[PDB]
Order: sequence, then structure tokens, then C-alpha cells
Amino acid sequence: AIPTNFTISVTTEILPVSMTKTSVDCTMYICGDSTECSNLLLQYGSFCTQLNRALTGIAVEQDKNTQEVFAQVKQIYKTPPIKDFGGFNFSQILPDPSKPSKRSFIEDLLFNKVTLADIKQYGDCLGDIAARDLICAQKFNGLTVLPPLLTDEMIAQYTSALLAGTITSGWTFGAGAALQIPFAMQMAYRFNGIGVTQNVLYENQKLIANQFNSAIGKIQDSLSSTASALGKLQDVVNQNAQALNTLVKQLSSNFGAISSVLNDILSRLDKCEAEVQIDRLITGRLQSLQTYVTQQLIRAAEIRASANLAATKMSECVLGQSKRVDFCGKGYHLMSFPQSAPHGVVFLHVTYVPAQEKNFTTAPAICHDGKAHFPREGVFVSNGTHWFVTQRNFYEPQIITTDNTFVSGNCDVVIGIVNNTVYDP
Amino acid sequence: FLPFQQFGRDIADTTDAVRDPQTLEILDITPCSFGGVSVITPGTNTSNQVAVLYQDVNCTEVPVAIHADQLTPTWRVYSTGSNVFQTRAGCLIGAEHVNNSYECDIPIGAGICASYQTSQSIIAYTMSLGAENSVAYSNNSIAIPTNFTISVTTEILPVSMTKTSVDCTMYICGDSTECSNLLLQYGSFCTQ
Amino acid sequence: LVKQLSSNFGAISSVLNDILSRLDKCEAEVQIDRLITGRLQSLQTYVTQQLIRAAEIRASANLAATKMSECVLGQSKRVDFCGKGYHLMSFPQSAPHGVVFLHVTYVPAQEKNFTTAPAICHDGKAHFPREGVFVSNGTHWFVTQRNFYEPQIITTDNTFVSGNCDVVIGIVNNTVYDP
Ligand SMILES: *[C@@H]1O[C@H](CO)[C@@H](O[C@@H]2O[C@H](CO)[C@@H](O)[C@H](O)[C@H]2NC(C)=O)[C@H](O)[C@H]1NC(C)=O
Ligand SMILES: *[C@@H]1O[C@H](CO)[C@@H](O[C@@H]2O[C@H](CO)[C@@H](O)[C@H](O)[C@H]2NC(C)=O)[C@H](O)[C@H]1NC(C)=O
Ligand SMILES: *[C@@H]1O[C@H](CO)[C@@H](O[C@@H]2O[C@H](CO)[C@@H](O)[C@H](O)[C@H]2NC(C)=O)[C@H](O)[C@H]1NC(C)=O
Ligand SMILES: *[C@@H]1O[C@H](CO)[C@@H](O[C@@H]2O[C@H](CO)[C@@H](O)[C@H](O)[C@H]2NC(C)=O)[C@H](O)[C@H]1NC(C)=O
Ligand SMILES: *[C@@H]1O[C@H](CO)[C@@H](O[C@@H]2O[C@H](CO)[C@@H](O)[C@H](O)[C@H]2NC(C)=O)[C@H](O)[C@H]1NC(C)=O
Ligand SMILES: *[C@@H]1O[C@H](CO)[C@@H](O)[C@H](O)[C@H]1NC(C)=O
Ligand SMILES: *[C@@H]1O[C@H](CO)[C@@H](O)[C@H](O)[C@H]1NC(C)=O
Ligand SMILES: *[C@@H]1O[C@H](CO)[C@@H](O)[C@H](O)[C@H]1NC(C)=O
Ligand SMILES: *[C@@H]1O[C@H](CO)[C@@H](O)[C@H](O)[C@H]1NC(C)=O
Ligand SMILES: *[C@@H]1O[C@H](CO)[C@@H](O)[C@H](O)[C@H]1NC(C)=O
Ligand SMILES: *[C@@H]1O[C@H](CO)[C@@H](O)[C@H](O)[C@H]1NC(C)=O
Ligand SMILES: *[C@@H]1O[C@H](CO)[C@@H](O)[C@H](O)[C@H]1NC(C)=O
Ligand SMILES: *[C@@H]1O[C@H](CO)[C@@H](O)[C@H](O)[C@H]1NC(C)=O
Ligand SMILES: *[C@@H]1O[C@H](CO)[C@@H](O)[C@H](O)[C@H]1NC(C)=O
Repeated sequence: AIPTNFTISVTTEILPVSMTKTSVDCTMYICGDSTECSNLLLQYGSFCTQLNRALTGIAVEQDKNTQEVFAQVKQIYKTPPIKDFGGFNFSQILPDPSKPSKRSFIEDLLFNKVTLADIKQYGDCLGDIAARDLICAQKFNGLTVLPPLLTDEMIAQYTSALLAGTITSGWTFGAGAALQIPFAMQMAYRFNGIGVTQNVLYENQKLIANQFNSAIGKIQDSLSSTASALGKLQDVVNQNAQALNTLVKQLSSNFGAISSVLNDILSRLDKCEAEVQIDRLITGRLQSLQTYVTQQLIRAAEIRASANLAATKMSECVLGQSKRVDFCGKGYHLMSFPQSAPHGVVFLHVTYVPAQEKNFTTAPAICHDGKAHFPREGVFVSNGTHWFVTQRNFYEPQIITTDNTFVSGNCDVVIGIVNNTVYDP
Repeated sequence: FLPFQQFGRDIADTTDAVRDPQTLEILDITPCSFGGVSVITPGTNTSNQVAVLYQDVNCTEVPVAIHADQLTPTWRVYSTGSNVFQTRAGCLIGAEHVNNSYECDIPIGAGICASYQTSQSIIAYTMSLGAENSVAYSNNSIAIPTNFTISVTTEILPVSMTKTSVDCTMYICGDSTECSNLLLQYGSFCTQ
Repeated sequence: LVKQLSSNFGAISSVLNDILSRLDKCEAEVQIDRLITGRLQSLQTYVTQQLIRAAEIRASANLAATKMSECVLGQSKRVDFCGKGYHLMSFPQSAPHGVVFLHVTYVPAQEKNFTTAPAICHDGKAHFPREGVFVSNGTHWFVTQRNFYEPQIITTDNTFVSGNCDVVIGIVNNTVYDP
């Protein structure tokens, strides 16, 4: 069965690249604002020097996780003012200059589909506190969320540079300096990559372009329909917030003390007896902080794995063409287009998918006059009467010829060989 | 506050609202300190100068947020001055804002990076994303390489870390037999 | 881990000998139990952190093994998997607790502009190159390999024909040499 047509399918896959950087203050979390408790916490200071190290190790890592995913190329390319790509339309993915930022349409849709309910200006919390904002409680308990190093506009600039390089130079900009190439010729290179001769592209270029454009449209309404697709990223947000909330809730435990309120202990008991109770509370809250930091390290490792995968996909599919099966979309990979998303990346893998198969009769070789003929590249296909050489991924039959095939020995040992003449120019 | 209530408590169980017994009004208690102060510094053996980034505060209201009135005079210099600079992350004190852009030396955040430059001081600038290079494009123009370079790059990868073993007995219980006897019931933990 | 042995953990002292010399076994056992619990907690924290770092190192070592297989023992077509540029070879070098790969790569150096066309209409039939592209220095056209400027005259063996020359967008007129 040989395909006689194709479809240009655009598949969207989302990968979390980083998570919210966080910092913790032992002193104001455990021993809120009392000097009596904080004096007892000095002997445990080493433990915090561990904790503040580990969280710091996470925070820097997240910045690195973004960098190695987006800072592949340090040459910030700009798309040309003229959009002449052989009928291909990149408006929905290229930057839109009519916005304060450079986010494309698809990037805007992705951003609007993730909440990211986190900046609260310290001073708003000192005002309308009766609303009981979660972030205000976190900030009063010493749980601060550091901001990402790379601003969203800057990540969008990196994505725009990658897109411009990909469409204006193909993979040549990945392996050093960018080199010009008309987009149709680039697509011809890609088609040669997947094992279908380039002559089909120029014979169906408009159609292909139309299909590509249609596929892009199918992404837009798909991203503007429901937010479930970005569930990978939203979870990565929500979970982190969940953890912080749990931490605050975990301050409501006695841990064997007479009460969970430090001031209550210091008001009922004196320094005579309050020291043991405060020590119990300190040990419990330090254990809670250790649990939080360990869970954060687990999640940081998971996010590092995801970001390494994202960087590999950026290198092997955006900057090149991947021959790995299913690595970049279902089908035969042609290109990829990156799109920034909150704490993640989105890949639009465009793929060649054969569409209309058709039954055919084939033989492994052709015996012309004793010698067996094997095709240089392709298969022998018969429509019922004659035979032709056809490329594997497309139905482009042509008459058997001495240059289409090569001879190897006599035609007695090959099982399934048939009888036919071969044209000799 | 219902008439039988005097103290209000938040999710953390720490009292936050109190009914003042003398004047029958409700007052809220908030921490007199806060977290978010970050110290930016070149490595000592270079200089003792430092900058201070206060997170999620305008530098107009830093004195009340930090309560600079009760702080030492050495802290008040970092509360207000001519080196005030605002960022999306927060606002920065002790660093001179520079419109020029360089590579990131000491990342601050929100695309702002700091460095120690020249009279030596600390500058804070919006980091650059590398060289700007527009690429020509035409529907009938290509670029072909006529020459090449054989470039040898190096990359290092960790393979293993130090194998380590721990003796519970001599760590927890140096040489006392009493402690070693008391540690038997926790053997299931140590064997883990 | 060594430094964390200087914590009371709620005991009267962080030294077993002080507790055992001030208190008899009557009251010393509760203090020693508190110390044991705290030090066991410290050991568990250390072991958990070591497991995290071991996971990191295992990921790095899996990557190193994959690089050794796919670049030292072969030629990797994956882009930027082994150095920047097109991969030629790789040489390993042991280092303490790690490996160092020397990735020798091919990087095109000096680029030249050339006017190109997707195909060539010889006498109505369009010609497409087998391996290369059509490049014109201004007057004539040549088939050149993509990664190096090695022009050669258009020829029937260099190219192949498929259909008339009206459907291709951007085709140009030229002759093809027939040996
Ligand atoms: C290959 O598949 C495409 C699917 O689009 C076919 O193009 C469609 O053909 C029908 C009938 O002519 C039209 O109604 C549609 O408008 C076309 N769609 C597009 C996007 O162009 C194409 O005809 C098929 N080619 C072959 C040889 O079967
Ligand atoms: C590429 O696709 C868009 C469809 O989204 C084409 O039409 C434009 O769509 C945007 C949507 O906001 C409108 O603002 C424009 O007014 C539309 N312009 C036109 C001429 O229809 C767009 O035309 C396509 N690109 C090209 C070069 O045709
Ligand atoms: C393909 O061609 C060859 C010769 O042209 C055929 O070989 C003959 O087959 C018949 C039947 O077995 C024999 O009686 C002849 O002696 C063979 N002649 C030669 C020169 O080999 C062969 O049969 C043909 N293939 C098929 C399936 O018929
Ligand atoms: C291609 O590049 C190499 C260098 O990368 C050129 O070789 C140099 O040529 C100049 C002049 O002949 C010499 O001064 C250098 O010593 C050469 N360098 C080396 C390492 O050999 C080479 O000439 C270039 N070839 C072309 C066609 O441009
Ligand atoms: C390429 O070759 C074809 C065949 O010779 C040219 O076809 C005709 O050329 C004459 C003048 O040389 C024109 O009057 C005709 O209009 C052409 N035929 C058609 C259908 O247009 C063709 O002109 C050549 N291509 C170019 C761009 O000149
Ligand atoms: C090809 O032939 C088989 C057997 O008759 C049949 O089951 C199958 O549906 C056919 N496929 C097409 C595309 O005709
Ligand atoms: C098979 O192909 C040949 C050449 O195109 C044609 O003459 C013949 O009619 C075709 N036969 C069938 C059954 O399609
Ligand atoms: C293919 O299968 C059929 C049925 O088993 C058999 O008759 C035929 O000999 C097979 N083809 C060859 C070359 O043996
Ligand atoms: C005494 O208590 C009453 C009732 O709380 C209050 O109105 C008053 O202000 C307080 N002070 C004096 C001097 O009465
Ligand atoms: C703080 O700075 C921001 C800048 O947009 C401004 O919106 C806000 O009103 C300022 N708040 C105060 C109290 O100055
Ligand atoms: C830097 O940019 C600001 C924009 O408000 C401008 O006011 C200032 O004059 C500039 N300073 C220099 C040295 O360019
Ligand atoms: C190739 O052409 C473009 C536009 O004409 C030009 O910007 C570029 O510099 C040229 N390449 C070289 C190496 O000069
Ligand atoms: C282009 O190449 C041909 C090769 O014969 C040469 O004759 C001609 O002078 C060259 N023209 C230019 C502008 O380089
Ligand atoms: C290529 O671009 C030029 C000007 O931009 C235009 O005149 C010409 O029609 C275009 N040709 C093709 C095949 O796109």
C-alpha cells in the first residue's frame, strides 16, 4: 500500500521548563517575631544553613533551566518586513508589534489560559487584611516567592529570534552563522529529509501551504476553546502554591507543646518552663521546613528532567530536523516552532502524514533477461498490467529503466521475482 | 466580633485580631519585620560595598515597611538615597542605574542584573540577550559556505559521586554503652 | 553532618558525657532518647539529600553513557547533541568523578550570496537537482552541494525531470548539458 496524498498536521505539545523560585526565612517562620524564641533557634542555625542552601540551589537551577531551553542562540534575529514565504503564513506565531510586548497571537492565547495567581505589593497586605489573602499570610510567615531572572518579554524575544532564524535560514543558523534560503527550498530540504523527493513539494506547494495555514488555524481555536491542554503547566503552578499553603497551615500544630502560639506560651509560662515548650515548637517547625524543602527538591528534579527534554527538543527539532520516530509529533517531522508559555514552552510540530493509501501488487525484483533488477530507491508497483518504480512515501510511478534500478547476479535465487522488460536508453 | 469573642485567629492559629479592653474596638496585629530583603555584593577581597533589593515595595514606602526609624544609622543609608532604583521585582538601593546593557554578572531578577564596574561602584542594568543581528531574506537568494573550520569543543559531565557509609552507633553514641543500648529499639531505622 | 552534633535537640546538653555525669540513668535516659531522636533525624536528612544528589548524578551518568555510545562510538546526526556544528568525532577523557568529551565538529566559515531557483526549465520540462541546489554567479548556473561551494555544470545526471515546467513557482530558463 503506497500513499497517494498527504496531510500537514500541526501538533501542540507543552513542556514545563521551570517552577516558581522560593525563599524561606527560618527566623520569622519558626520564631515569628519573639526574641526569646529566636535565641533558642541559634543552636539549630546549622540546619537553616542547610535549608537556605537547598532552596537557593533550586532557585538558581530554575534560572538555568530557562536559559538552556531558550538561550540556544545569542544572535537575536529579526523577521524581515516582507512576508514572502511561498504562501506560508506565520502571522499567528510571529511577534505582533501592535502590543506593549512582542508576544505573538498564540503566545497571548497560551498566557491567557494559565492563571498564575501570585505580584502582591507589600503594603497592600498592611491595608485590607480582612480579605485574608493567602499571599499575605505567606509573606508574614517568611515564605517569599522570588521572581524569574528572564522576564516574559525577554523569553518572548528569544522565541522570536528562534522563529526568525528557523524561517529565514532553516537549520543553518543552528550550526553557526545563519545562512539565507528561500522558504520553499527549505521545505524541499525537509521533504528530502523524510524520504520524499522534493519535486512533489513544488508540484503541490500552494496546497501544502494552504494545509499548513489551515493547521495553524486549528491550533488557534483549539487553544481558545479550553484550558485543559495546558494542565501540565497549571498543575506545576498550583502544586507549588499548595505546598506553601500547607506550610502555613502546619504552623497550627502543638508538636507536643502546650499550644501552637508562641506568645500564648510566653504569656502563661515564664522562661523557667517556656524554654522546653518553645524547643518542641522549634523542632516541629524545623521538621516541617525540612519536609517542604525535600518535596521542593523532588519537584525541582522532575522539572529539571522536563527542562532537559525541552532543551533537547529545541535543539533537535526547532534547530534541525529529527529522524527519531515520534520524538516530535506523530508523523514524519518537518519543522517545529517554539512558543513561550508561563513556566514552560509549547512546540508546534509540523509533520507529514500520508493520507490516501491504495492497494498495489509488488515484487522484490524484476528479471529482464536472466539478471535480476533491484530498485535503487523505491519499490516495484504494478497497477495490474505494467510495472513502475515508486518512491516509498508517495505514489510517483515511473517506467522501469536501467538508471532507476541496478543488477545483481542472476534471477534464480530471489524469491518472488517476476518477469518484465526494462527500458534501456 | 460577637460579644462573647475577644481574640481572632488566622489559619496559622497565631492571634491576629484583638478587641482592646478599654476602648471597645478591634485592632489587627501584623509582624513588625518582613522577608524579602536581598543583599547584592561583589565577592569580599574586592570591596565591602553592597546593594539592597527590597522585594515588592516602592522605595517611597521602604522606610515604613522596614521600620528604618528603629534601625541603626548604618541601615538608614540603604533605606533612602540618590541611588534609589525601581524594578518589576521590587526596588533597589545602593546601585547606580545604567541605560547601557551588558551580560549578566550578578542576576537580580525581572531581567535586571548587577555588576561591579568603574571610582569603583555597583551598577544595575537590564541584561542584554546577545548581539542583535538582522538576517537578509529574499525569495531567490541563498548563502553557500565556501570554507570551513574544524572546531573542537569540550564538555564535562559528572559520572559518579563519593560513595559514603555511616555508622549509626558511633555517630549517635560515641562510646557510651548506655546510648548504644538505648539505640537498639531504633535499629529498624538505621538498617534503613 | 559533623557540625550538627552540637545541637541540644531539647536535651539539657549536646554531650552524652555531661548528661551521664550530671544525671544518673534514672533521668539520663529521657535526655539520651531526645538526643538519639534528633541525631537520627539529622542522619535521615543527610541520607535523603544524598539520594537526591544520587538521582542527579545518575541522570548525568546516563547522559554521559548515551554520549559515549552515540558520539564516541559513532557519528550523531542529532543537532547540538555533541558540540555546536555538524558532528565528526568525539574523544573521551577521564576526569575525577566525571568524563570530558572533546567534540570535533565541522563549522561552515565563509558564506557567499548566490541567486538560486527551485528548478530549471530546459525545453518545457523542469529539472531538479539530485544532491545540491542551483546557484548562479550572475551569468550561468551550477549545481552545488549544500554545505560547500563546489559548483559544476548542469547535467542530466546531476538532475532529474518531472513533468512540464509551468507548475513550479519560481522556475527559470537555462540549458542542460547532455553528454
Ligand atoms: C489531497 O488531499 C487534499 C485535502 O485538502 C485535497 O484537496 C482538497 O480537494 C477537494 C476536492 O477537489 C477540495 O474540495 C478541497 O477544497 C481541497 N482542500 C484543500 C485544502 O485544498 C487534494 O485534492 C488531494 N489530492 C489528491 C491527488 O488526491
Ligand atoms: C495570515 O492569517 C490571517 C488570518 O488570521 C490573515 O488575515 C488577517 O487576520 C488578522 C487577524 O487579526 C486580521 O487582523 C487581519 O486584518 C487579516 N488580514 C487580511 C488581509 O485578511 C492574513 O491576511 C494572513 N497573512 C497574509 C499575508 O495574507
Ligand atoms: C521468465 O523468463 C524466463 C526465460 O525467458 C522463463 O524461463 C523459462 O521457464 C519455462 C518454464 O519453467 C521453462 O520451460 C524454460 O526452459 C525457461 N527458459 C529459460 C531461458 O530460462 C521463466 O519461466 C519466466 N518466468 C515465469 C514465471 O514464467
Ligand atoms: C579557508 O580558511 C583557512 C583558514 O581557516 C585558510 O587558510 C589560511 O590561508 C591564509 C592565506 O593563505 C594563511 O595565511 C593561513 O595560514 C591559512 N590558515 C591555516 C590554518 O592553514 C584558507 O586559505 C581558506 N581557503 C579559501 C578557499 O578561502
Ligand atoms: C522559457 O522557455 C519557454 C519556451 O521557450 C518560453 O516560452 C515562451 O517565450 C516567448 C518569448 O521567448 C513568449 O512570447 C511566450 O509567451 C512564452 N510562452 C508562455 C506560455 O509564456 C518562456 O518565455 C521562457 N521563460 C521566460 C521567463 O521567459
Ligand atoms: C486493500 O485490499 C484488502 C483486501 O482486499 C482490503 O481489505 C483493503 O480494504 C484494501 N485497501 C484499499 C485502500 O483499497
Ligand atoms: C495501468 O497503467 C498503464 C499506463 O498508465 C495504463 O495504460 C493501464 O490502463 C493501467 N491499467 C489499470 C488496470 O489501471
Ligand atoms: C505467496 O503466498 C501464496 C499463498 O501461500 C503462494 O502461493 C505463493 O507461492 C507465495 N509467493 C512466492 C514467491 O512464493
Ligand atoms: C476606661 O474604660 C472605659 C470602658 O472601656 C472606657 O470608655 C474609658 O476610655 C477607659 N478610660 C477612662 C479614663 O475612663
Ligand atoms: C508603587 O509603584 C507602582 C508603579 O506602577 C504604582 O502603581 C503604585 O501606585 C505605587 N504605590 C505607592 C504607595 O506609591
Ligand atoms: C536613561 O533612560 C531614561 C529614561 O527615562 C532617561 O530619562 C535618561 O536620561 C537616560 N540616561 C542616559 C545617560 O542615557
Ligand atoms: C548577502 O546579501 C545581503 C543583502 O544583499 C547582505 O546583507 C549580506 O551582507 C550579503 N552577504 C555577505 C557575506 O556579504
Ligand atoms: C560566472 O562563471 C562563469 C564560468 O564560465 C564565468 O565565465 C563568468 O565570468 C562568471 N561571471 C561572474 C559575474 O562571476
Ligand atoms: C520574488 O520577490 C520579488 C520582489 O520581492 C517579486 O518581484 C517576485 O515576483 C517574487 N518571485 C516569486 C517566485 O516569489
